[PDB]
Amino acid sequence: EVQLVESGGGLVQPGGSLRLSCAASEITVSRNYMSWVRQAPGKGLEWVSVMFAGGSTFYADSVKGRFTISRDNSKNTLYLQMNSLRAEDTAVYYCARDLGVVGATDYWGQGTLVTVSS
Amino acid sequence: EIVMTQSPATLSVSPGERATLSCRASQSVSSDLAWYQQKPGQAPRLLIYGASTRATGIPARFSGSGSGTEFTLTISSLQSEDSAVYYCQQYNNWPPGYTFGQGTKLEIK
Amino acid sequence: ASVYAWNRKRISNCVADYSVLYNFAPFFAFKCYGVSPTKLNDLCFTNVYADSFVIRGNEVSQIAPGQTGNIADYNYKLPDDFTGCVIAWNSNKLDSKVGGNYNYRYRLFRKSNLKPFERDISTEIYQAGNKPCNGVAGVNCYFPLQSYGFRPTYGVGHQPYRVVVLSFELLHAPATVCGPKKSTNLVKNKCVNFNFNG
Repeated sequence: EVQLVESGGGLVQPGGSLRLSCAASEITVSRNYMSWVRQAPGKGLEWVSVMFAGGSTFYADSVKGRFTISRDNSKNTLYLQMNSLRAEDTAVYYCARDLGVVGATDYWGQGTLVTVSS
Repeated sequence: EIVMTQSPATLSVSPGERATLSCRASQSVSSDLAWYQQKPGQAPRLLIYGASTRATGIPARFSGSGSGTEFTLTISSLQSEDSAVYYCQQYNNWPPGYTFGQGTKLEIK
Repeated sequence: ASVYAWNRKRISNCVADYSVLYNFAPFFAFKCYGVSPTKLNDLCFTNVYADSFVIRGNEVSQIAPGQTGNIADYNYKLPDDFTGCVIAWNSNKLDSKVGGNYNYRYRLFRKSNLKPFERDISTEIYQAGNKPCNGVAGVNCYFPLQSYGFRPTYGVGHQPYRVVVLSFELLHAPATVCGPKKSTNLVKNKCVNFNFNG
């Protein structure tokens, strides 16, 4: 069924790096508006990143300059590299395909927890 | 950066009655909105977007309203499974950017 | 008209006054790169290209050399080394209706980034699977032309700004648009220095 499955979630020592990956099925990603969302335990949600269909990507300000989205078009999947995870970045990360005025984000991913040593 | 505040925080209503949920904006959000029901354990689900347009499939039992800085979601007859968290998402600035609310906890009996 | 398939005009063979340009009262923002306003008033060129259109107020920051966003990446994209200036007016009265002055449909679905000055007016259905919405419904039936819904309750950031961009070309220039200095009556019957057209 239409779905988004995620990977890369785990635990890493501060200052370290990590890479989140997002796989899809029965639907393409290369030609689909992609949006990565995340959630800290107990709080709301926040738009983290987006990659377009021409390549011009964008990131939120809170994570600007540190995270980089990429996607293996050949096998219909999305990726988000993270580094220097600090005390804030402990959160569950979601993958989303946002359309906007013609249907807001609908198909989402099971999520993936990303915590730090402390 | 429009800050959204939901209300009330919690709600426990007997089965079979109506439910009224308010979502309050801090600036002009006209009719750019959406409502997500994030049943505990997985990603949210869109119920009603824009001002009151019902997302596909979404039972007609839901109704959204409001404009400007104040919006409201209303449920006709709460069933036992309606207990979940709900969020009002605005998108008056689509070009990658979004701002969520504080969420509302709804329960039954 | 719209930012979707904007309107253009090629000025040539005239004396570019400029006395009103950037000097009329209700102008909101004017800024040029490469040329100073006064130098512009004394600069001279072969031809001019004016490209007027209407965009949403919160998107005016995207009209800039190589600037990236939505209107400047999929709708209308100006080069990176574009020398010249743009002007934008808050048409929060001239083009707006409580019913929605959305006659214009901006571009929200494009297959690939824009080349500088690439008119990409098209009527298609951006999609994911086999067919477009003519034979499919719900999934992959998207249409890039989205209305604006300009109405007065909208805040400034969402009021249709009318914008006009000037591009002076200088290749092989038998310049036909110039004339900042043309006056002073000639003194007669006295030994005088004269400067007649050079």
